[PDB]
Amino acid sequence: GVFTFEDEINSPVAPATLYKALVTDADNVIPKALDSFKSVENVEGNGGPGTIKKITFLEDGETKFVLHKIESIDEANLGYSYSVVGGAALPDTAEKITFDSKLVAGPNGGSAGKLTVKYETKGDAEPNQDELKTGKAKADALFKAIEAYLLAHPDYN
Repeated sequence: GVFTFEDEINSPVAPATLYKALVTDADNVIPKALDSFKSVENVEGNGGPGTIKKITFLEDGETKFVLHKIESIDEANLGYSYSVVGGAALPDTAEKITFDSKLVAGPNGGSAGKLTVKYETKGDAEPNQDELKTGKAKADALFKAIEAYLLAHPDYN
């Protein structure tokens, strides 16, 4: 029915700069991180907590889009909550996926925080452990894109 996985996050980029560019520059990073960024628009919400944003990207010459929702923003603790409700990032065997990532300064000299992935299933149907791994690899694919941008663009604060 519902599965919850916890993962760790590590990045050589400052946690305060990555968090701001992650939620604050999220709409600005998505287009810069996605070389083929087509366009982005908000279907509902003004960008605050619970807002719904729609992003469009070009893949395999096919126009695709993704929908993301926010449950709450916590800049003070550098942490926020978001989940996908539409787009190719929405599996049919899973009702919806929630993502809870936090950001805290660490002694490593970079950014650190805990990541929590929530996988919901229609009901009896449930993805095997391997299938769940591919689901997480999809999200990590986006983080690396944003993280690679910060490392490739040191002028970004």
